[PDB]
Amino acid sequence: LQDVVNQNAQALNTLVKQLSSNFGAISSVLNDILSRLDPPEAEVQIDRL
Amino acid sequence: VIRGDEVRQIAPGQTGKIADYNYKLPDDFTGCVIAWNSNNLDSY
Repeated sequence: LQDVVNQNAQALNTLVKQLSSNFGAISSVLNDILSRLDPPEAEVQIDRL
Repeated sequence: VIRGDEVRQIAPGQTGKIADYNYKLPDDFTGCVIAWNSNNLDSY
């Protein structure tokens, strides 16, 4: 019974911690990349994310 | 009519006086751009 709780919590923690990954973008923060790149390149950067 | 200096600004996603105050092109434009020197005809 403890393993079900542990596995569900771990999967959710991994899912949330996946928002810290760049995936090749200049930055992982959408607002940060949008605030300093013009649209036709910010589009490309956002698409990878 | 445009001048050769900054003549290349007529294109999607460009910056400058022309593309920001005079004539702006959308990001998803489809169609062709044509230019040619007109010294013999146009040269305040």
